[PDB]
Amino acid sequence: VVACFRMAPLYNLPRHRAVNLFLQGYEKSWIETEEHYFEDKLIEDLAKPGAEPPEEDEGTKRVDPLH
Amino acid sequence: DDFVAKLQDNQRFRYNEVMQALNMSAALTARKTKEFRSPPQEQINMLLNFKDDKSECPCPEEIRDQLLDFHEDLMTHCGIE
Repeated sequence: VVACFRMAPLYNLPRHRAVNLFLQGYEKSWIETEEHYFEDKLIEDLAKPGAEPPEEDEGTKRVDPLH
Repeated sequence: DDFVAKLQDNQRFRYNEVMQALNMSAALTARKTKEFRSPPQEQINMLLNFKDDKSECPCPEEIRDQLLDFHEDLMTHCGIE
């Protein structure tokens, strides 16, 4: 009961240990949960043939970056 | 560094408040001290729930806003928005 009551509150922990614990907790809780949607735009940009007629290929049409 | 220093000081103050206020209610004291009895990883994960609007973490508004500013500064640096 003494260990639970007075041991392992993070205000008693040294600064660096609590900083490391905060780093791990911040990672899991915030950075992993942070969600942004880019796949449609990325695939559209990759699928776009970039200035193929302006570019002098004088041959078969070049495969797009997605291809 | 400073975020954890402020969080530790606030948890010190809250523990002092609980040690002052346990005498009104002994049963509610267990619910108050669950945080302090939890393992430190659980304590930090509990204190870091002020994302979203669930907002059950025992964190003050100013300490909350410090990270709710640093996080968007970090997203701006990373190019998210």
